[PDB]
Amino acid sequence: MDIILGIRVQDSVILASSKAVTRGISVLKDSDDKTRQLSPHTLMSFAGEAGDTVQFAEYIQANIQLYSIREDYELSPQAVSSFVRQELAKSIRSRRPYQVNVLIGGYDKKKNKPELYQIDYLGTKVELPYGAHGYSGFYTFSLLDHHYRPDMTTEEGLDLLKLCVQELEKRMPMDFKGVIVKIVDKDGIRQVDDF
Amino acid sequence: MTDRYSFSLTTFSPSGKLGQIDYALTAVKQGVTSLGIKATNGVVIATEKKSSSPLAMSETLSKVSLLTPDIGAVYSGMGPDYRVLVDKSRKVAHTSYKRIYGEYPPTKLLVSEVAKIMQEATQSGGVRPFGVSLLIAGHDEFNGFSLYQVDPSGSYFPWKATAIGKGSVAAKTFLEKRWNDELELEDAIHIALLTLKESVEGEFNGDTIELAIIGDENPDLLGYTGIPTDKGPRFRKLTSQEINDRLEAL
Amino acid sequence: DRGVSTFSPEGRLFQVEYSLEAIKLGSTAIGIATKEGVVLGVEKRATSPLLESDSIEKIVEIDRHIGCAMSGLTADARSMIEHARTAAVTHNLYYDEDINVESLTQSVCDLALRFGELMSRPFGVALLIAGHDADDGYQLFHAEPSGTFYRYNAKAIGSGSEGAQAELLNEWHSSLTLKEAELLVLKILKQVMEEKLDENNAQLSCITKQDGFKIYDNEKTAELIKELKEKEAAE
Amino acid sequence: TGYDLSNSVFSPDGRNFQVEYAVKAVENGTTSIGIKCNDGVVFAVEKLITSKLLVPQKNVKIQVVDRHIGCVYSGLIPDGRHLVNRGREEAASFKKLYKTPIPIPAFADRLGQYVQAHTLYNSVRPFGVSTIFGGVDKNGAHLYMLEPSGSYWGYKGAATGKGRQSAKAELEKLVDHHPEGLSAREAVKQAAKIIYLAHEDNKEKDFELEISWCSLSETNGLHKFVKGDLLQEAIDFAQKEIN
Amino acid sequence: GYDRALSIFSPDGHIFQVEYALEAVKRGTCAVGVKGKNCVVLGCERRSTLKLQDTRITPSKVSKIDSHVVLSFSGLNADSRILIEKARVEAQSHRLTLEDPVTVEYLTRYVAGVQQRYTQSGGVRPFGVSTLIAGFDPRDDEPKLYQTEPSGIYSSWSAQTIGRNSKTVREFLEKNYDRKEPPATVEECVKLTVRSLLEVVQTGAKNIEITVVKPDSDIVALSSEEINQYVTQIEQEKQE
Amino acid sequence: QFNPYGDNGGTILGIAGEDFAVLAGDTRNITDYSINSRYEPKVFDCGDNIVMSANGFAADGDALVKRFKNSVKWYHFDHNDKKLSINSAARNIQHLLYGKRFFPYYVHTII
Amino acid sequence: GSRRYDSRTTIFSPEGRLYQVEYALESISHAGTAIGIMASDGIVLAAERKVTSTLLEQDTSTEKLYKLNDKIAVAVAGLTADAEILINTARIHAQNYLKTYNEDIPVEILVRRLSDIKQGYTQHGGLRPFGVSFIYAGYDDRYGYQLYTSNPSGNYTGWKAISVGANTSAAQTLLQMDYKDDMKVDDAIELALKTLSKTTDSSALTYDRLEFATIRKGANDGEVYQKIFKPQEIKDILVKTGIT
Amino acid sequence: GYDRHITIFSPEGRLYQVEYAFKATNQTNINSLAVRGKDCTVVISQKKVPDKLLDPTTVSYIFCISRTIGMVVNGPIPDARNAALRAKAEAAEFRYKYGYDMPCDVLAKRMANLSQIYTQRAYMRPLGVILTFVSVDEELGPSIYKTDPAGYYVGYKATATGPKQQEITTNLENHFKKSKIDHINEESWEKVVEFAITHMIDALGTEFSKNDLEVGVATKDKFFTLSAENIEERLVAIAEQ
Amino acid sequence: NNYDGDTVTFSPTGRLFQVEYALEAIKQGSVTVGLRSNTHAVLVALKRNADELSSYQKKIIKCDEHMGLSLAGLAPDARVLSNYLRQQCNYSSLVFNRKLAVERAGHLLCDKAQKNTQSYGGRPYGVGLLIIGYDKSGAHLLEFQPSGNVTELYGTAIGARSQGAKTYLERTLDTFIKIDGNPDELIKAGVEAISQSLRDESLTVDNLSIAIVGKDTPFTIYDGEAVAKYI
Ligand SMILES: [Cl-]
Repeated sequence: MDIILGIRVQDSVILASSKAVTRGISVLKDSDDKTRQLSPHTLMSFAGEAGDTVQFAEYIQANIQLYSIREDYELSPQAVSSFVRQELAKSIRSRRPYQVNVLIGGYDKKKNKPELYQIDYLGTKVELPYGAHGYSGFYTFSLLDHHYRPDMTTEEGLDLLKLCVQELEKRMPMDFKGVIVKIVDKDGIRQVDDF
Repeated sequence: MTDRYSFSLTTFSPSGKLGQIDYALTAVKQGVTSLGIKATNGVVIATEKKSSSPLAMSETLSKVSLLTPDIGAVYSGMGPDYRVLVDKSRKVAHTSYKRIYGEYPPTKLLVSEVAKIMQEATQSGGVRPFGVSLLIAGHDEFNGFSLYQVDPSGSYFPWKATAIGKGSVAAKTFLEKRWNDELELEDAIHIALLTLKESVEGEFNGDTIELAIIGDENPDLLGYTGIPTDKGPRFRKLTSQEINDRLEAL
Repeated sequence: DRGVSTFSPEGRLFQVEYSLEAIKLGSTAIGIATKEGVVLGVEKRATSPLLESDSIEKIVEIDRHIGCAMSGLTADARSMIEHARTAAVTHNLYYDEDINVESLTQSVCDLALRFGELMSRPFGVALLIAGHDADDGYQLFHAEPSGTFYRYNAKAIGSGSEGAQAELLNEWHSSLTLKEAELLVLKILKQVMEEKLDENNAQLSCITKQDGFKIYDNEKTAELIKELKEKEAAE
Repeated sequence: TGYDLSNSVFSPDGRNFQVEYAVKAVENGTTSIGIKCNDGVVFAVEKLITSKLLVPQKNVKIQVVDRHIGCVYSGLIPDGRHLVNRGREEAASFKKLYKTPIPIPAFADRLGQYVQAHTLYNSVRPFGVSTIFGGVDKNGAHLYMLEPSGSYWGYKGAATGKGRQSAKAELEKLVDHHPEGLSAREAVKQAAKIIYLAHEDNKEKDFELEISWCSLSETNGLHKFVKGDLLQEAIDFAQKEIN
Repeated sequence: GYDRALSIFSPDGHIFQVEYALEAVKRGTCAVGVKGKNCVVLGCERRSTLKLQDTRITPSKVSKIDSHVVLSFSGLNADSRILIEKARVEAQSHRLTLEDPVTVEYLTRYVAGVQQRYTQSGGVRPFGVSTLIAGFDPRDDEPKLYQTEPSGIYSSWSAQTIGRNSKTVREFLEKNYDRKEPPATVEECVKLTVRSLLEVVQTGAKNIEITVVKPDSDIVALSSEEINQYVTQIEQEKQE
Repeated sequence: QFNPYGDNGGTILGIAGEDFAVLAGDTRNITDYSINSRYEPKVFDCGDNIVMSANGFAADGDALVKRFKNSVKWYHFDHNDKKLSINSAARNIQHLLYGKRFFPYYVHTII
Repeated sequence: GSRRYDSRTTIFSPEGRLYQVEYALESISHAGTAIGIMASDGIVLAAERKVTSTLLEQDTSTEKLYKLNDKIAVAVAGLTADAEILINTARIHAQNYLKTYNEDIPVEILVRRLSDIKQGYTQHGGLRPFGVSFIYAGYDDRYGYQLYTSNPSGNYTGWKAISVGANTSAAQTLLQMDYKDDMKVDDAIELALKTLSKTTDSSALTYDRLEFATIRKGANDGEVYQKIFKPQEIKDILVKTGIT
Repeated sequence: GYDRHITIFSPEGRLYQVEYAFKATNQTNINSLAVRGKDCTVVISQKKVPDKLLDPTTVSYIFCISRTIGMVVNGPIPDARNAALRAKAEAAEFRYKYGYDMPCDVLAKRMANLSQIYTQRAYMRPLGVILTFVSVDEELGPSIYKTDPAGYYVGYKATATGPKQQEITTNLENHFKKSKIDHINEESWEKVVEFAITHMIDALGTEFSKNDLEVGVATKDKFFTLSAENIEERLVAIAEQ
Repeated sequence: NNYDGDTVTFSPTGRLFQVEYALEAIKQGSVTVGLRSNTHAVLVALKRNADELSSYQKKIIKCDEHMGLSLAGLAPDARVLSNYLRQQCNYSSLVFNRKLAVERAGHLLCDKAQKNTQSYGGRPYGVGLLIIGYDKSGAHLLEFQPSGNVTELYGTAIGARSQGAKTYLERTLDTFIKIDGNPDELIKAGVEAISQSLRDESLTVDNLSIAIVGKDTPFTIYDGEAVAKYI
């Protein structure tokens, strides 16, 4: 785990997530996909404690998929984010809390608007034009404060994202083995293979 | 051992009747008459004190009960069932309202909680329904004065005036002739005493009649001074002497 | 009404006796034990021709060395098989060995009387449990909803049981080959079945020390049916 | 009707027929007695010898609770054992909390409340035994008899079983002839006589006698069985009186 | 807790509560399943004593358990929701642990197991429901159709019907369905299904529902006009 | 604070031949610098030609041997007097030990 | 034991019917009629109070029509006490959904869960079913205006217009006659009142024996308003359509 | 007709099990009586010991519930003792919880509430007993409060219970018509006991020896029963007047 | 009649019919015999088959090294009760390092059977047991009935036609009680005892079941060719 980013532009939400899985002094894997599709127009990235992350992600995924089958309908990104927040808000006072931080990128088909939600392990939810978890934010937020505009295209967003990854590859202590980038828009979720 | 009666003892018959509820209403019919009348500035509830023996002290048996400082209750039917309902009703006014909001519940909601308790005795395992109909009079800031009837089924209805029990049919007709929307509290007490005399057979005085009002705040009955917002209970039980004073100008 | 665990005046449990009647309505199942193996065979009995007969599963594996056939309310057998499989695998986990056929049967029979006012009624299905172990060799057991089990050299259960059992009394000897036993199950099934016996409405299986428990293909059984018809015509 | 089919149901008389039916099971059982004496109590019981194959002295029916209380009963023997098992639990918890061994009246109510509880619900059956029991405590000797309903009283002498009326008559004579009191050793002899006299109501099978006693002087306040020379002496006394 | 053993054996060896649950199925609206060479079709009757219905919002007779499996039923409507809900939950749980959607046989085996449990558990009555479960196993093109009933028994069918007058439509299917050559196309399979319902239904208006399931999570429900074209075509060939 | 474990010392040794096997152990039992016993055996015949020793904390050692001896008894009861093979005994003892994974038997066991 | 006194409320008849459910429906058929009519621009809920007394307090009264949330209401037919148990459960369920998803609960989801509770009382627990039938009237942004009904069996269905309680057979025929799809709210108000006026067991339909409610988008722009009619407002609407 | 076997309503709104429990009350064939003095409350009851083999000292239907409260029972002894043990436990708990001695009327209400539950809950039968509680309450003074299987309870100027209760009741009524007061205007409890026995003799029409009666007396801060010789002393005093 | 629906109901004459019906299941069971001397205690049991293709239902069960029983009636109920005895014998060994007295074994079975006759929902056990053992007071023989009644005897028999063996043992009492230090002769007496309960069938090699426990003999069961000596 470690690096997860998110940018909301005019017509889409873009999520970038690091590929490394490190345990001790060894990088065990350099192609890890730190994301789960919750519904056709909703994607969740995650970072935190080993085991906890995937277990929580897949548990949420199962619940949203169950809802989709029951009602023959897709929950709004706002609705999914509120469900996820409440699960984490329950968790934080459990015997063993989930130590997982998530970003939820979705396209609301009823509003025709992209939406990005940042939620930490405590259950702290905020809607943002751009978001990050962990130490990544300490570099990317100020960068995006400067270069981000609300009316950008998906291509402009990807260039803005390249600028973030470059900065992290220059100033971060650890080798996070690049990022997997995914786009969420009116047509659903797709992966950029060459980043 | 253990309660093996986990199943309903009240069930639907082919005709659609709920037998035990009907039979409970029959027990209420046998019960002694009680009534309630709503005035513009108060509410009166009354009943006959049927003594079991002249050696019995009928003051020790209270048919009219305070539930909250602004709410009172009276009944027709089975006394023991009423007594435990009053205990439960007083407690639920605290647990499910006062301990949450720091004030007493309005009449309609307390009534609603009592109704719930009676409904559950109609559906839960190994129990019979309550054999009583209640009349609950009360006041609260945003609804003013009100009067409610609660039946064994758990149903409740608001009334301008009504009667329940032995001679309810005749008493309700008497109240229809006398009730108007301009009745002052004293006029309602007068009509309550007139209506009750019809159903009472033996002695008719302050020792055989039990009567209480929901009216003005009583600062003298509060027990303390120093808080301007606390002005005293609106529930007051009329004394044996106070009843006899009104029986002369009858 | 009356208690579920009530005794009759003759000293029998009503519900157990009534479940035995349900088993008599069930489809026939036959088992024969030899020194070369144990054979299990059943009547499928499809209720309609549109029903795909190969989805009728009345012979079932418990472990590699133990198999099972059923007769009666077959839906009741699912949890019995589930328990049997768990019992067999659990014993292997705890003791690093195969569990004895008799011990398995006893474990299944312990479920039987766990009903009353535990489940609400006895099982409405009888089981034929066949297997092999190193101590007592090839074995066949009949497990009832009474909680009782008998070891058998041969045994039939279901609607055609009493007629088939009388036939098994005459035909069985201590020197039967596996092939001889296979033909004998087919022969006796064909005798008690309503519809004409073929590879689609009857199923064979066996358990041997060497190859374990195997359900036969429809192609393999069809040839044994043909071999049986030819041998009866040959004298 | 149908009022007698379920335990804890009142009949129109105000009776619990199921308890009265349990009493019939008690009346069917063998005779047992209790005699209160100067400084203690004596218990005796009739043991029917069904066959030569019964090992003599080896099917003991009288039971001890704690170290100072003795219990005997008539009716369904297993029901009596269940009651004693509870008695032993009750006596153990009393001694645990309060140190002193349970007083006899205290012990009597413990059994009484427990038996009474088995008349309160339809999901349990009443006890099929009347139990005679007692011992010695700080206030002297006490003898009690408890019935299926839960009813118990203190007794000068007590009897139950098939020969209860015969035994009761014989007991009443002792109370009249000895107003000052009966000694422990005398009561043992009398107990033997009364069991032999009460055996006339059960005389097909011959029987085996079993006696026990608690006495402040003779057994130091503890429950003991009567055996050997003292038993044979009590048997001979009884044999001489029937002839 | 309520403990009563409601499903028990009778002297003749029958469990009447299970058998009476089958009568509730016999009262329910007819349902039929027919599987072709490359598809399964589920047809359902809807009674017409109910006009002024709102068909947009009224619960549909065929339910998706997952994107690749469907379930139709005959019997008590309220009872069926409980089975459908449990099936939908097990579908998601299987995907979570095995990392593969359920096979139609497995999903059927689960639903049948639930039904069986309600026949020997204290304090409960059996489900007054028989189900038709159809679909395609993951990465498989062989059509699957299964049937369950209150007792708990389940089995595979080339074609099958349940509900009121099901014995009439089963008769039709038994002579009109060739095992050697199942309906080669979607059109052929839908037609044979509509034909079989027309033996029992009444008018081919808003009385028949048809749902077609094809491989790889390809499920669609036909509209009134689409079904009405099958009804119109069949009647014109009949007048001969 | 109460410490539920102790160390009773001693040592044990097992060797296997072609048609035999030995299991040896000293008979000394200790706590700290004191001798509790000069002869307190800790190698036991458990039946079915299985010998066993659980060395370390004697209270746990005795408890384990006691439970395994009892396991052999119930194996006979439940499986028609079948002899418990050494390999089966080993697997059974694993489950006895791991059953207390989060409050272990403080012993080194040899059979 | 206690087996003797068990009615066995959750069993089948030899014909495959649930005794208690059937008998509960028989009870409901004597309750005051309640009607729901769904128009293109709103929904009407109309209900007849059970034989009134002149000394009943009419304004501070609620018997038939209850508010579940700001977008959903129900008309009741059966035991009022039973209905209030279920209404409070429904109210809580609506708030649970809002707390979880930050969106008002879709009407069908609420109706399904309430109906699922009724179903449970017919399959397990040995208790009597709830003697209640509901008409649900509500709005959400998926299906817009919706009418549903549920009964003691736990079965629910959707409707354009429907009646529950007494004289449903006669009421349904009259609604089936005069209802059309392009209908407006004010027309539906008239149809609801006219139907009750003809099916009533009383001599004449008056303001004091009715409860009335509308769910319109007749607020200001793209939002829904619930109007539980006051006594005087029912008196006026009864004059405006010329029934009195 | 299973509505007569458990505590559910009959078509006419009655509870037959409760009514039959009232009939069990008289199964012992014993009559009880209670009266109030200025300083005391006296209760008396008949004592019938038929069997010669019984220890007469152990035969009693009067119970010391607490130091201040006494209770006499009309009904079978098993149910009587059941009620007594519960009353003792309830009075003890009250004192521990609330820091003062349980009043006679409050204990009566509590036992009445318990009885009420048995009339509503099916698995529990009513106790076939009528409980008369007596004390000298520190607030209300001399007190008599009585409970029955229906769960009914009320205070009394005086009371009587048993098969021949009506005779005793009217006898007492006629005395209080004459005296014009609520109690026995007497200083000592000894004479209030004498009044109680005298008026029981007149109403029942029988004479009593020392072993035919049982007496309980409540004064301020203690309730106690009388011995055979205490009663004999009391019987002698009546005879010499 | 009206009073046999469950065990919680007494009849008007004070009988428990469900307990009596359980007793009836024992009478239908195959005969088994028990007898003892001062040194040894012996069980002999006639086993029953379903037909000639089936096995013979085992009647004897070992409880400890010094104790065991034989059964007649519902076999699963004997399994439950023997399993309870195995645990109680075992508890005594582990906790008190004490072999459970045969008498206490009887008291424990009595109290377990009794609880099933006083509560709603349950049923009585439908099996009778003959328990033999050798403890600190020598050899013992017990008879268990599911009414709860347990009885210590020199010899006895239960099952169908058990009256024949019970009479024989009553005659032979003085002889077989003094067969001390001779196992084979005590068995011979038990085999002759069970022979008085046979009709049309005789004792064969896969029909007879014998068990013995004593001073220098653990509880051991003999079947098959090991009982050929005694035919
Ligand atoms: Cl209380």
